[PDB]
Amino acid sequence: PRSLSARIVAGVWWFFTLIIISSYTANLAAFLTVERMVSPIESAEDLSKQTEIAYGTLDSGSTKEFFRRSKIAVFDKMWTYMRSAEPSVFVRTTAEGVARVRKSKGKYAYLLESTMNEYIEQRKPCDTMKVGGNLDSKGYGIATPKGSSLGTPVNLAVLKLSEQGVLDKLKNKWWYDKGECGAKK
Amino acid sequence: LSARIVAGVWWFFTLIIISSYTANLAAFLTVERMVSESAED
Amino acid sequence: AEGVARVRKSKGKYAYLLESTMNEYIEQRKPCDTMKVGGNLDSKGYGIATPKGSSLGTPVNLAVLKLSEQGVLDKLKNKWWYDKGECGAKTSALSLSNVAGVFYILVGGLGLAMLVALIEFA
Amino acid sequence: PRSLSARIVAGVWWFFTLIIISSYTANLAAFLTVERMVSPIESAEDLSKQTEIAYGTLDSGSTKEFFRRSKIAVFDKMWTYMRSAEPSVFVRTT
Amino acid sequence: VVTTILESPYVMMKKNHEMLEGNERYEGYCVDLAAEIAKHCGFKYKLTIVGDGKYGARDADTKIWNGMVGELVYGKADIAIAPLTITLVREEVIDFSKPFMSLGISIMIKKPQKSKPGVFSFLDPLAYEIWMAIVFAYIGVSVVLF
Amino acid sequence: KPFMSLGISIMIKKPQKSGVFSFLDPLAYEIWMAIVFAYIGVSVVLF
Ligand SMILES: C=C(C)[C@H]1CN[C@H](C(=O)O)[C@H]1CC(=O)O
Ligand SMILES: C=C(C)[C@H]1CN[C@H](C(=O)O)[C@H]1CC(=O)O
Repeated sequence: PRSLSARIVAGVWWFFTLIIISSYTANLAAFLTVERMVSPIESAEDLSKQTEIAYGTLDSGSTKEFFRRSKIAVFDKMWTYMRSAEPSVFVRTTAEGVARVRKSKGKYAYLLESTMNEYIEQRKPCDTMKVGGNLDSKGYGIATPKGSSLGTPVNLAVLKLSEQGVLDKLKNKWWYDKGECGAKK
Repeated sequence: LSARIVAGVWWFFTLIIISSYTANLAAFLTVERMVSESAED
Repeated sequence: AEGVARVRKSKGKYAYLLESTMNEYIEQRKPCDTMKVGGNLDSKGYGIATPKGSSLGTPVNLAVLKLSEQGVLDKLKNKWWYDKGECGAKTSALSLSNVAGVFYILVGGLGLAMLVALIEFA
Repeated sequence: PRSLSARIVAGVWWFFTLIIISSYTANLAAFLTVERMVSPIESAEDLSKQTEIAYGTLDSGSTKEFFRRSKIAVFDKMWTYMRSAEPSVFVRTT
Repeated sequence: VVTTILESPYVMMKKNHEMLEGNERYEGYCVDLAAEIAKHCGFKYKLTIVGDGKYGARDADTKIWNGMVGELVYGKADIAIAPLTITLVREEVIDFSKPFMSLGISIMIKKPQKSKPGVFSFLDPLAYEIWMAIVFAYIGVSVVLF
Repeated sequence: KPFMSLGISIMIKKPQKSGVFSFLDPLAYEIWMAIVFAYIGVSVVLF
């Protein structure tokens, strides 16, 4: 027979599972449309807490010296690992490090300055990328001998070029303009 | 015959409604995945 | 403060162009309805100023670099920006509460239907 | 009627085909969402910068000279790839 | 005399560089930048690649600076325009101008391909919390109809 | 040398977004007005 209570209960439940399945279709459609993937190593703390994924820097430079002179817990732990890692985790050149990432089968992580990383991220076959924010804030500068006559003009020159936005334009010229993969069946 | 076509057209009615719901909700969650990039705007 | 207040009292009709630092600060302050959008229009920085040809210029310069390399500046920023943040500080694509409230209205239905049944046999 | 074995069979099957049709609707909606997006054009100028797909002009004519004599950021880059491309990307006829 | 180092895309050798001479056989960011700096200061310059091919570093036991900074301190070059990181150890021996480019140490990894969803990922559009709750409501309706 | 690096950015107002009501919102409260008036309006016809 037909009962009113069971009818309206069945109705509310029907509306319920309706909301449920519509939400399911919606969320799955979203997952497939955007196809966002979770970062394999997201935090910089994810490299220090695991020994499975190797990570290293150049055999010489400001980055290696940054890990050498670091008192930070994570970065100090990372340096402690990198100095004790066998086989050698350090590379001689940037191209060697990149080649080690691509030939490592994803077992090697390359710690490099954001600039070259942004450059190589724009180079074929575009299988590399930068993850997470920068570990520190530094900059490149035009060097002159101590007490040089060129120091004052180069200092004023850099600021002049920067404020008129030529540095950003030139950077776009050599990085993102000629970049193979731009703008991120 | 009367109640039959009434129930049928009503079926089509709630069908279109729930379809519109599922479609709109799909837009909602897809937009949720989506973000809000240029400063020149 | 006037710019921020104009954004908040503008009802979203006003946009405030300011340095990224202060924007990152205000993004952490109540009522917490404001945010920074897009990357920076340029790249600048703050510096310790000294009179031209001062005896104090070289040591403060090397001091700044010294503090910067040992990472004290960033810790200090986390201290005055992100440590006390009222807005900031469980992020996933799905939250039940959208599909969950129907559980509650369904319970409304179960209790009311049960109730009318009880008054039907009574 | 209320037969429990067959009932749970019908329920689990209902849920099964439910998930399936939801997946189809979702995938078709996503597909049709991707289709109408902007194709590379000035991004084909970015695609000209992608090396997976070869692209070229006639071995002689006004188009090739348009790329040779170009000072534009894009078209000159395109010429830079096409003249140095292995294998040869130029054709003799249309 | 401008000292620099071959590093992409800061300083690169042109394809035709064998038939070219002077500063016309070099190209990159630091090249255009050097041109601009030289134009603002109004001086003629000559682009030279660093001899040992290194950056500024001091050896511990010998106390001798190598690379471009070494070429600046020992008067082998008059200016260094290259992707040279401004550091304290370098600033003590030479002078750095204001940063013409801002950067930081980052992580370069290979793009991972999405792992197979399996039995627990198709569930994700309906949360585990929602599965437990939809089951609680499942047995919560079947108990009322009961 | 810069002890803090920054840049000119844009501050905009983003409203905070917040149940059964939320599941009712794509219906936009107007399903209770339209679909329910059509519900009792069909049930009265069948009546
Ligand atoms: C490319 C090299 C070896 C140089 C360039 N800048 C950094 C520097 O000035 O130390 C070094 C890279 C690094 O240290 O990772
Ligand atoms: C159709 C051909 C081969 C001619 C016609 N006009 C161009 C010309 O004046 O050379 C050529 C086409 C081209 O170069 O794309």
